[PDB]
Amino acid sequence: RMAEQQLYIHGKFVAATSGKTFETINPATGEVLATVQAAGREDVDRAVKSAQQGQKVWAAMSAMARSRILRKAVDILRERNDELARLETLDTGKPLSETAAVDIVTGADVLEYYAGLIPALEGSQIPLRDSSFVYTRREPLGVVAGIGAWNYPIQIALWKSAPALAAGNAMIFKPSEVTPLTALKLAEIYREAGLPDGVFNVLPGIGAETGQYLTEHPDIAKISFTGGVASGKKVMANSAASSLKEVTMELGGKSPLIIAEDANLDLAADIAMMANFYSSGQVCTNGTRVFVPAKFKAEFEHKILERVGRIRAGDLFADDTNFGPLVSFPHRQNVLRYIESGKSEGARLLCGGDVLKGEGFDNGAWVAPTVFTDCTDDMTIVREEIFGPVMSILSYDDEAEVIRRANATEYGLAAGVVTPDLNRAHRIIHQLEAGICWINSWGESPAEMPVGGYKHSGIGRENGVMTLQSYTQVKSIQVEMGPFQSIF
Amino acid sequence: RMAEQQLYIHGKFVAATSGKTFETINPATGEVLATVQAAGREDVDRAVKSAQQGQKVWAAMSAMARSRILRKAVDILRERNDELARLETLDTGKPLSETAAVDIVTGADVLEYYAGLIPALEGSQIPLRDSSFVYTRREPLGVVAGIGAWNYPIQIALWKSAPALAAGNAMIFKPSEVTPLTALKLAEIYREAGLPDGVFNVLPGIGAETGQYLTEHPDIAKISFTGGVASGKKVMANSAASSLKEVTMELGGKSPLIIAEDANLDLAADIAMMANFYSSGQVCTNGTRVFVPAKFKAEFEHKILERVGRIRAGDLFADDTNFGPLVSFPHRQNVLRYIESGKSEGARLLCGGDVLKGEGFDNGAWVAPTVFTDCTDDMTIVREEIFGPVMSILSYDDEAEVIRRANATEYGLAAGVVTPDLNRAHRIIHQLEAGICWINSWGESPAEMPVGGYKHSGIGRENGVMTLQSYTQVKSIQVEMGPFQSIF
Amino acid sequence: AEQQLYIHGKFVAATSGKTFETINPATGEVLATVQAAGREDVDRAVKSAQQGQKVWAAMSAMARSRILRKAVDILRERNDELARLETLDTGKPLSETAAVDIVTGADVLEYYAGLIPALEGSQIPLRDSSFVYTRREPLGVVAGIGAWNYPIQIALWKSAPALAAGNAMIFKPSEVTPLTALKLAEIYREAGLPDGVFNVLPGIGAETGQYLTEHPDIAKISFTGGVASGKKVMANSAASSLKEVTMELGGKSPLIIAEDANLDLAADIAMMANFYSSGQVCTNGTRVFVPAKFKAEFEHKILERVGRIRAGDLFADDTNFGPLVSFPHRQNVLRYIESGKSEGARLLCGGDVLKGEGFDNGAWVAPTVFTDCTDDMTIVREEIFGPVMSILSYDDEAEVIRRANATEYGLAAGVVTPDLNRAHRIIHQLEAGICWINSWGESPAEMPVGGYKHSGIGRENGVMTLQSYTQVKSIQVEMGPFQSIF
Amino acid sequence: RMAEQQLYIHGKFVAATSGKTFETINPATGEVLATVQAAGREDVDRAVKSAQQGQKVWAAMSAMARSRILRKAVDILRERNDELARLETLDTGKPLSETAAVDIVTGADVLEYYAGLIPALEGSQIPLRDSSFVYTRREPLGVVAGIGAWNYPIQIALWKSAPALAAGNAMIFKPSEVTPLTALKLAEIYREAGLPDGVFNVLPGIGAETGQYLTEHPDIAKISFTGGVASGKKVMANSAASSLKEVTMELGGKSPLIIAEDANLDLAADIAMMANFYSSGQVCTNGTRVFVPAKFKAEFEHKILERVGRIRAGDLFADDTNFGPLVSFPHRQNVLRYIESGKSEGARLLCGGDVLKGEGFDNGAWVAPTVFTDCTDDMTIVREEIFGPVMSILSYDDEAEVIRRANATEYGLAAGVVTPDLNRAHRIIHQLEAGICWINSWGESPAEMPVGGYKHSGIGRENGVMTLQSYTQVKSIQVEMGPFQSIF
Ligand SMILES: NC(=O)c1ccc[n+]([C@@H]2O[C@H](COP(=O)([O-])OP(=O)(O)OC[C@H]3O[C@@H](n4cnc5c(N)ncnc54)[C@H](OP(=O)(O)O)[C@@H]3O)[C@@H](O)[C@H]2O)c1
Ligand SMILES: NC(=O)c1ccc[n+]([C@@H]2O[C@H](COP(=O)([O-])OP(=O)(O)OC[C@H]3O[C@@H](n4cnc5c(N)ncnc54)[C@H](OP(=O)(O)O)[C@@H]3O)[C@@H](O)[C@H]2O)c1
Ligand code: NA
Ligand code: NA
Repeated sequence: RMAEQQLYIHGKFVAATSGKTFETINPATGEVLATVQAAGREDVDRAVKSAQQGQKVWAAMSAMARSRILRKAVDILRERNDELARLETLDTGKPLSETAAVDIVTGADVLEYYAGLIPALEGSQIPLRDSSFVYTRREPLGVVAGIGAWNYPIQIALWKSAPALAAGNAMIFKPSEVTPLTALKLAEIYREAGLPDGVFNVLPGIGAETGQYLTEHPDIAKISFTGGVASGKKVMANSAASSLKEVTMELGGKSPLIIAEDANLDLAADIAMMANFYSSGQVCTNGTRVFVPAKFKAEFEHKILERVGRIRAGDLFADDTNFGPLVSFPHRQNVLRYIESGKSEGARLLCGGDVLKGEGFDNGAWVAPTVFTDCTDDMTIVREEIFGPVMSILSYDDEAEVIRRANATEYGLAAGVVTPDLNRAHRIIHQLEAGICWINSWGESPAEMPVGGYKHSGIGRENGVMTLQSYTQVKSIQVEMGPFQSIF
Repeated sequence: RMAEQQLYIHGKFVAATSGKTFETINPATGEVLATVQAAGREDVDRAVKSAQQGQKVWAAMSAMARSRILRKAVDILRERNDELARLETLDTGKPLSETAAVDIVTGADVLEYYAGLIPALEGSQIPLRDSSFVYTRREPLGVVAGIGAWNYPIQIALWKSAPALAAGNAMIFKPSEVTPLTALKLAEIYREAGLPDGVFNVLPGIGAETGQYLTEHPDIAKISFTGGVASGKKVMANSAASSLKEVTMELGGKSPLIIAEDANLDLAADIAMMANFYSSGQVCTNGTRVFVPAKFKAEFEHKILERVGRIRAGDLFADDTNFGPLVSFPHRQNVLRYIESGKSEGARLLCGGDVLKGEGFDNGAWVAPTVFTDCTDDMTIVREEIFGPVMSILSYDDEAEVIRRANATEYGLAAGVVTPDLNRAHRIIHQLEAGICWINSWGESPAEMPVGGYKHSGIGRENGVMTLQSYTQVKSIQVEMGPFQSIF
Repeated sequence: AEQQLYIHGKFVAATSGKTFETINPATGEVLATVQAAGREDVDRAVKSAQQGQKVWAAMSAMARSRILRKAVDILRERNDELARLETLDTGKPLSETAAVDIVTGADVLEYYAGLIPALEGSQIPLRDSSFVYTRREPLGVVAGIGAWNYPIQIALWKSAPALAAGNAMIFKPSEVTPLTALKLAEIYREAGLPDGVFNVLPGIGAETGQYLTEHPDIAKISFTGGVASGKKVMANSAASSLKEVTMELGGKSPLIIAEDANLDLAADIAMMANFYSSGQVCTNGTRVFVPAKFKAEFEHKILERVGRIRAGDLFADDTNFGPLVSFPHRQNVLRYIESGKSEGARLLCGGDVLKGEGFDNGAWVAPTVFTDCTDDMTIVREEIFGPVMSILSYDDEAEVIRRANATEYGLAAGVVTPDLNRAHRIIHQLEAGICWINSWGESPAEMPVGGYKHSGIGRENGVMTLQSYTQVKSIQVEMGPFQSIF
Repeated sequence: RMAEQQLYIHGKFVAATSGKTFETINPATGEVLATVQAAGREDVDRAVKSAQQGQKVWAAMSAMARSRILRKAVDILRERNDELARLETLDTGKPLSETAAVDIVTGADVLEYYAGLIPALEGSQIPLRDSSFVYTRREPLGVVAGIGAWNYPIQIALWKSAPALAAGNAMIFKPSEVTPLTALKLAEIYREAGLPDGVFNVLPGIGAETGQYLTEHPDIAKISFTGGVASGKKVMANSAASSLKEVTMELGGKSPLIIAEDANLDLAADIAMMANFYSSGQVCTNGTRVFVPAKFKAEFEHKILERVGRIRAGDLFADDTNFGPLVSFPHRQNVLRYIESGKSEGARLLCGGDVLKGEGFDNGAWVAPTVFTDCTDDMTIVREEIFGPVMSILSYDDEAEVIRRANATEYGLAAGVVTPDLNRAHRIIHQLEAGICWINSWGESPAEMPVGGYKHSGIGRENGVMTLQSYTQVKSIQVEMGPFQSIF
């Protein structure tokens, strides 16, 4: 075990006053990684009062002073990339080959990006007439809250905290109870970089208690949430009933990958693989509906199976391991229920469909890489997000058909097309109802690129210049230099 | 008495299938203006299918073709200004001296503004490397819904529909049951201007039925709401619980007007009057907490009393009338309950405080212009929005005190300061927690100026370039021209 | 009667005592005698512009927007009348002038009218006690100098952003094509533009154009024309009074036909890239690079399409090819055609004046195509500004990029290919400001256009050009106590 | 005396091939600081070919890779601040109290600012119709040239090279022959930070030879020039005659300082001192026309005299020295001719008017702090930039007059007003024809704030986001996905 994990409030670790704890499990072994204290209602109020004090100090600094502090945190994150990745691997089950290459690297990339943009955050000036003009300030919201998910814990903490801090706010962050550990490390790193006390506080806890207290607190101006649709609805509802808050939500999806009639099938299979089996399928943007032309289906299926042969499950710290267990045993039970529904509805199982067995697997939350084919639009595994390593392959005949079927979903997060044809690529992409679209690739999410969902996949965006601005609020100021006229 | 008012769906009036109606009255006389049909659940669904069909036509046109149609609607609104003002006066009770100068004029100003901006709505292009780049599209949300309030019915309809339509969306608009008539005229005007059938549908009805159906419909992408906090919470809950929707809300406030120690008291009194008694106090941005230095309070009160004597209640179509009844008898009752709480909590009644009586008043929802003084921060009339003609005068001593008291509220809509001093004006305004700030004036809301609330006074903004962008959704598109690498 | 100057909302006699003649290039007859603005006329126009600019800038943004939109409405109403005049003055067929010249000029005015209210400064917080805000102020009086190939379009593309940004503009049309600019000045006044905000000074470049470039109270010059005159303008502006200068100077733009291109599509693009306005378009794709394996078939497709060109009565619905703008310009184009023959280019079609009844009296040059061209030929290196296409064989993609870029010009370029990677990959490597994929010639009001290298300075159209007609004033408000070290 | 200084081309010092040298003088002693090689026509061509090669390497890197390299150069500049400040003091005569606090600090501030903005440099995307769209790229110009002035040598070098490099260009920089030394140090620092060889080359030389060779070279795409009007005309002419190049110029001015009738005269005097005698009056933005109300003129003069009496001329490396000699003895001769013209034209000499004398001054190019009063608008010292420590005080009666007289100049660089009144401050500033305006202050030039001249004081701007964009050129790209129609 690790030492008991405490709350992080005002630049130090502190015990919760709730009397409550929870355990985070190592999904490779089933053993308790750490006992973690859960923030109660009083702890949340302490954190808000801490955040209000730190935010004022932070906002009073110059823009470049803030930039330098966030840049110092970047420098530390680069220095400690491997240490943090190992902790993320223990907490999440994702292979070290992923966490050491992606999770901290791309989280720190977004922090570095926003650090450089702070001096460029500007309001406007609007002349009305010789005797009057308007100017605007992009002011901090104040205290904002982030609620993270368990698939990319520190990356999510960085993608929410970076624009929030760069915009002059304090953020209170609640990591998922499944994966609370790296967020506490991030808090220490920020303070070491010189972040003022209270500007980034971390409250581990359960969604139903700590998360609810955050969403209900009257002095929190904005909630940013990553997770599933079901929890998103609770968060949105509670934020409205209790105290009005701006809200950002990234909620996953059922993203379609469209393989065109002129696609190279090796390229198409490589993209489909990376869109389904990275992080053991636990990625919001995964292309879990793979639409393949009927004329290519059989050959595509054989290419996918060949690549499934390249998946290497094993020791998560071994260099050649590229597939992990799922994040938790309850999550695995849910994925197995989806797989069983696929079988009972007649989807054709090409590989996988069961847990992994044997030495080194019996005690971990492993699900084999699973591919179904001959899938149809009404199947449960086609309609619902599984968030495991389960690819659904669907045949199609014509371009208008596949666009309709790709869009006939309540989800809207990502989409992609594989085609060498100029007109086909742009023409199809422009008709797809998704916020993140990839042409002849999958998964790259540059700091510069706004990402978020259409329809039930989200509200608002993350990354890009617009997200820095979305963590400010506009104040419009009219200077009236002429004589004021009253009609009374 | 007008003919029975029908729903407006797909470029024509159509009967509701709900079997339900309501009546709108003239609040100055109690006479029934019209029987109005109320949209049922099936009517809403028909309106959404109409909007989906029209939106596709509208979005496929060129940007300048859309601009020209909205400009033609501006032209018609200018020509019919006085006619529409008369109807608005009948429906709302606001004096014709206001409705003919403000309501349609500023609503049409915003439509005119956005009409010219359609061709400037652009995405971005982000170079990643020689072999890859990103571009973004600002795509229409699709079908959006607007929910109006009764204090500025046609202006609210124009401020919501103008950016929504200019961004390429269709809007379904539900006016308040208290004041449904001008929204129906607006629907006819848009069709006359060449707006494609279905792009602006109008569904009169009750909030508890028609409004809820709109917030719950799965194919509406965004709700924009103007009204009170209680109804906003209901709207937010239903919009999230049913189908995730973007949400904008303007919810009123308790805005402070700060008279500085160096202010001219004639200017201060004129601003305070215009900040409290325009539209009979039924304005979201009204400066209903008037902070006056103790050394000036008695003279300030005398100047307010002089100006209150100039308030001219009477025939709403007479040019010199500058004060009307409240919009409804239920609303006047709420204002009267607040007046009674002010008296019972020890506030000093400076003037007013009762219903108006006599010929021309007995049948209308008239309340005398009312001023309380000797107020303290804990009184109900100081803490809560009244939305009638009730000014609360508070004394203060020093600048730090007045800033703290001005900000000690859950609301955040507007604020203002009266001072000739350069440093004092900008220094105080920058510390106030409000989205709309006026220096040496009150009430002007240019089309260019984003307006909306901090804290519990709202979510999002209206007007300005940013609100056009807020009625689009960003699609990010990565073009990968290099070879894609899979780790499988 | 002589056509007069337009100063302060009325036609007024020049004080120069000087005139020139504009010719109808289809007949050689004098279309009109036009007065030429002298140095005193320029000074009068500047004082008029200074007075009108102050009125115009004091109006609200939306008031300015409405006035420019009224001018758009008048241009739409008078489209056909103005097009007939442009045809008389320029020789371009009415099928062109009535479809493009006023239509696209008015498109740009309409665009900027709607963008005026969006012209905003910025606000920068420095610290609690100080902030900066900026204003985008008008330059004041600006000058535009037009060319003869698109006279009223050029007047509108220059005046629209200048006026929308709150400036007055003094506009000098080319002496070859002065008439439509004078009609535009009347239309602006009719729309409610304040007197002096748009003045028109016909004259010669060597006199009126020089006087404008030298005047001390003109804040900016925007110039369209040739490189030779562009240097003269730049030289005179430097000697006299510091001014911002924007320039669009033509080019030798390459059209790259890829190995996977459909040759009917490529030939159609090549035709529109070379023979619209009788080849008198700055952005024309006059170096057509064709894969060697496609060359013979492409040449046949070009020969078929060139043979179908309908030269004739400029007001006839089916005419799609006109004479050149002037007889001196025709002589210059014929010298280039002769250099192509004498330097060993193979003449595929055309190469001479058109002859016979209906052509003998006009400045006609046949649509002309050379092939077997090489990069050292004069017709390949120098802008001809007539209907002269140069077809060049190439073997490899890297080769054609080198050759496309091996020019001092940089105005436009294009590629014909159905391949996603090829289209973007090639375009990103071309050194040109205006790039077309599987098309040619469309110039949306939203799209900034201008040249790399010797093809220009600055841009026209797009939001950025509205801003380029303002100057930034930065204003710091210091609310804290100022510290002096003395 | 230092070693002979070489050219800096392609990441190393290299001998000039011109066979020519020049000397830079220490203006405090008259001694030769160094012999410096002068770049010839062949040396410029070699530097251009070096720059073309390095620029391609630099532009091919990621935006953030470039950001990190420029940030490393910032880090080195901070560490070497005192070393560089001392060299600048020796070369320019400016007190170390200035060079160690302002010159490198604000030069590095601008580099740090642009380093963070590189990832935010974006093109646009414009939808035309379903079958066609436009996108733009902001491409590097290629090789650009900067020509520096002698009053702020390393700051000018940083203010030009920072946006040029951040936009992806290589820059060839020619420092003034009076002050060539710190630009050579900067070149070494860029290489140490990882700037690719050739991206920043430095060519000392004479304006008439090296500068002209740069302005004439056919493969240089843009010239950025700081200096006087006379040389700016030479640069403009030669740049046009040779090869069309974008040219940016900052050319000094005769900037007005307007003291309002309600101004505190101690504040006004302090502002006037800082606007005239910093860097011994050798500042482009100096407020050398000080407009004072007639009723306050005598008292203002008495306040200026006391403050002039506190000026501490002496050892330039002593902490309490705040006034230095002029940059050169030829420049002093020109300033003394202006002073004599003031005397002969009837201006009243309030103080100074001569060189400083005595031990420690006889060998330096010192001019006493000089104030003229009773000045008139036709006087030479009022109309022409002196670039020495010479203040002209002009009386005025009313606001409309002083605005007219402030604007009655061919120059337009800066301006300021001193007033506590809100309306007066904004009203006056909005009417002044200058690009840089200060209210109740003088001299601060934040990296965020675009700076440059109206009228004869310059073309284009420096600093601010816009200057980064001005070092790119726009490429517009239309994608036509529909069938192209030819009319032939
Ligand atoms: N970029 C383009 O779209 C464009 C347009 C036309 C021509 N060109 C090229 O230019 C070549 C020469 O044609 P051109 O000589 O008729 O055109 P040009 O001289 O470049 O005409 C451009 C404009 O500059 C004016 N101008 C001439 N000398 C001037 C001076 N010293 N100061 C100020 N303004 C001056 C001209 O006045 P006047 O015409 O009254 O003398 C005209 O208004 C053509 O063969 C073609 O290659 C390019
Ligand atoms: N705007 C400012 O901040 C500033 C700065 C300094 C001076 N000035 C003004 O300029 C006046 C004259 O001083 P100055 O003559 O020493 O300054 P200057 O000539 O304007 O110096 C500016 C720069 O231009 C270079 N230069 C000169 N002639 C050139 C040419 N033909 N082509 C290219 N580059 C050329 C100079 O090189 P060399 O020095 O090697 O000859 C120097 O690097 C001063 O009295 C003052 O009013 C203004
Ligand atoms: Na865990
Ligand atoms: Na003519």
